Amino acid sequence: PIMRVASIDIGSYSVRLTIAQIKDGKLSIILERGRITSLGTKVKETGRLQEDRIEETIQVLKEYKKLIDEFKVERVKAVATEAIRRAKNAEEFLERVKREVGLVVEVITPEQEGRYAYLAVAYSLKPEGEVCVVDQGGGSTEYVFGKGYKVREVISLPIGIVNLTETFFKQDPPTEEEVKRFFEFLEKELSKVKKPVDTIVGLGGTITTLAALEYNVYPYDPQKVHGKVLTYGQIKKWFDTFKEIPSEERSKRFRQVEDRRAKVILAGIGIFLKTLEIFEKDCLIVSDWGLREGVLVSEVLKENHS
Ligand SMILES: [Ca+2]
Ligand SMILES: [Cl-]
Ligand SMILES: [Cl-]
Ligand SMILES: [Cl-]
Repeated sequence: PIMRVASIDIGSYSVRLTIAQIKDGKLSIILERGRITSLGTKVKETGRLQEDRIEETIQVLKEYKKLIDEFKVERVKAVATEAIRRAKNAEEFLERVKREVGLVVEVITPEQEGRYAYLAVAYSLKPEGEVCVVDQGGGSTEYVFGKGYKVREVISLPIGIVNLTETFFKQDPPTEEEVKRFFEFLEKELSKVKKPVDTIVGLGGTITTLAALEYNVYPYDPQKVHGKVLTYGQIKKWFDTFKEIPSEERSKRFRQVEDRRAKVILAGIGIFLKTLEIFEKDCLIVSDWGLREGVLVSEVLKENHS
């Protein structure tokens, strides 16, 4: 019989709901919602989640729970990112969610996010041989190694593209020397995760935007992007293109680039370019699915155990 499953992901910017049906082993997404609640507001400065952001987040979660109830979702898993954990009143916020929404939200590590993203790829792409999933987003890039559905090792590198951009790219766009320093740093960090692999799979907003650009996909359509290959050469040419374009012009020239990602996209592209160089691989496969969908996969595997 068909079963419905759902995931909720609470980040520093948005709270997101994904509902899927599973029918003869096939997962199809049937509902998605997203609301920006900016839970990370002033956490760096005050060490705390702000009350107005908590209250809005609780109201969104109530609305998501109403949908889960009406849609008769049988399995629900809710997670929060380590950026929420950074806050000092996170535990008190999560207790309110238990009491007022009826939902447990698990604070998960970046490594665990990687483990879920890896499951998404295992299901949605079935990559062969020794696999490394490279998941860039939310302040980090995870490198998740395994074979089939089995994760062997996950390494999370805290090389967030906002920080890399601010650190290295003092000009907009950066000078050639700034680009050089950025790559020297990435060589230092990425050489530590290098392992022999058969297949690299790339995830996140940077790489799916790159795939849409390379393959002339507009508007964005996951069916046209998921499973596309990008070679080192293709990624290098996009890096070289964006390094010559001021950030404010990028979304004007290339419509698929979101305004809010336009400045940091170059750093993102560099992570993937240097990754391919260091791992000595000529290409990667793009996934449209990651954490949010991997939580759904995990729920299906749990249902089928025993
Ligand atoms: Ca990440
Ligand atoms: Cl960052
Ligand atoms: Cl990032
Ligand atoms: Cl991104």
